[PDB]
Amino acid sequence: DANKIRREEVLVSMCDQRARMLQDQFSVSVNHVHALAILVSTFHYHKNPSAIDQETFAEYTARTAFERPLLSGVAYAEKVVNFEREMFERQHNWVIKTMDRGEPSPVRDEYAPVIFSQDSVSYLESLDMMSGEEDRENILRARETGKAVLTSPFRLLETHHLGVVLTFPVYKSSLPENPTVEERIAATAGYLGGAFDVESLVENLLGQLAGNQAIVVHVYDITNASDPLVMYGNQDESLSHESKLDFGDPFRKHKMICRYHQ
Amino acid sequence: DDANKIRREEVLVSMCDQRARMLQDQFSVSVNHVHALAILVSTFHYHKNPSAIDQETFAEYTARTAFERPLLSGVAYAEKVVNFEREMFERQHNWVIKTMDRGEPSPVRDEYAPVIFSQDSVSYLESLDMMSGEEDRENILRARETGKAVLTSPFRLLETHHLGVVLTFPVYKSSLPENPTVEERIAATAGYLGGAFDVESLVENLLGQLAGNQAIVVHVYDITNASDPLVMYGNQDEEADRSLSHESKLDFGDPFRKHKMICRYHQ
Ligand SMILES: c1coc(CNc2ncnc3nc[nH]c23)c1
Ligand SMILES: c1coc(CNc2ncnc3nc[nH]c23)c1
Repeated sequence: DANKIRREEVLVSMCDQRARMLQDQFSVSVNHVHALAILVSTFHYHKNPSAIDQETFAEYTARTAFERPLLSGVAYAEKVVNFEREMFERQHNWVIKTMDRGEPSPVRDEYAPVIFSQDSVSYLESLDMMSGEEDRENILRARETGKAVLTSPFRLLETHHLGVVLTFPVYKSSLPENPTVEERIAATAGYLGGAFDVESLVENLLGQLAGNQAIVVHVYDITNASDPLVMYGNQDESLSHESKLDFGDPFRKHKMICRYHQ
Repeated sequence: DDANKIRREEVLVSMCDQRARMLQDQFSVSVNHVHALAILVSTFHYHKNPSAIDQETFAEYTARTAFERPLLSGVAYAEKVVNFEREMFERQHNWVIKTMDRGEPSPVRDEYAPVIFSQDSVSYLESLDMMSGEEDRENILRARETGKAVLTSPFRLLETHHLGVVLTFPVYKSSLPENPTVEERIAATAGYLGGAFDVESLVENLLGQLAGNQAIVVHVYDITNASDPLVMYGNQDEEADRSLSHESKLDFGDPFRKHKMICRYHQ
């Protein structure tokens, strides 16, 4: 009887600690990605001529990789509307490519080609981030809301690891104060994004912890309560505990669930 | 009764430990973002040809990112200038290196650390030799010799006279060897990225928003020297409960310094 009580208390403690650790690391990453969005705005748009380039972005992001613990890499995609495509591709000496096959993009109203990338995600360069549905939806919500947004869990490029993408908007100085959504769209310069590689880096975070073999941990995206999506853990459908997670995007909801094996 | 007294201590422990965690975490976040600024100056001012950082750019970026550094009133970048170079440096900048105590032209020194970039919140630092204050000077030396973020003892900051501490990071030239000796670090020093932890104002602001703040008295001490504890935050001597206290752990990240928090009831 006393033993059941102690067992419950240990589960709550273990689960709550893991949830705090994960929320905190996510939070630190989001904050540092916000700083990068501000850096691109200040150095690429506010300065004339631009005082940021791929070499500099690669260096800075490499040297600050420690500031973004759950992220496999960061990249900056620029907003390009179709009338500007020819000039853009001539300036960059490359063609805007599709994410799925790396083929030259068919005509679209607009694109979000990656122009700067951390070398860890170098394969993103020139890819149109609107040619992937999760990234596209993220890009639109980022620019319309003015804030960091997260995707549902999905399998990331190259590694195929299950993760979530974080996108921040970057705006031109023409953005009015207290802007409408329409004003936000018009003033959009691009999108600073990062991949939370949950499958690998959350596993590295949690798997090293004492007691890991005694409990089963899942993280769910419960944005749609009738359709919970696994973000971390196995696909399995008594004694559990739900620990709170808040990853900072009001559009999404998450939770951690822990159980004992036996 | 004896039940209520046990619970009274339990609440003090919880309140004090939570406040200590908050202080430690917020300082850690600030230190990490100062580290990123040091890397920014290295990458964008030194490595990039030409430099992308002038005073206007530094002021803008630091203002827009001030939320990243919650326990800091301002940040600035001081460049290492040896005396051989002083006249050249002053001619290029069209200003003279000044002392921090009176803003007067600096006397001849072997070297200087004049502020060349500043967040507007600490704009009065521009052109001041940060080696002309003892706390800042010792911090600069330990920063460059160790390669890590360092903290001063508590002292009254320039202009505000608020009781605080200074955080200083070294910035090195690309000539810094792998696995450098201290002598190599000194030779490769470019300058120093510093930030003012205005403990008196900003820790009061942090604590005063918390529920139960009126019930508790919070002090923070620098206990680097056991026999000479130094007040970092708090009063005396205040109307405080002498019968019960709690000590909460604090670690601000510099192994050269030690700190602790003590809470008591107002009662
Ligand atoms: C700009 C907008 O969104 C991004 C990051 N998206 C992203 N990064 C890394 N791997 C990915 N795989 C799919 N989408 C990915 C950069
Ligand atoms: C470079 C080296 O150290 C600094 C920060 N020092 C500092 N900042 C703001 N107020 C001060 N008052 C004394 N020292 C101060 C900048």
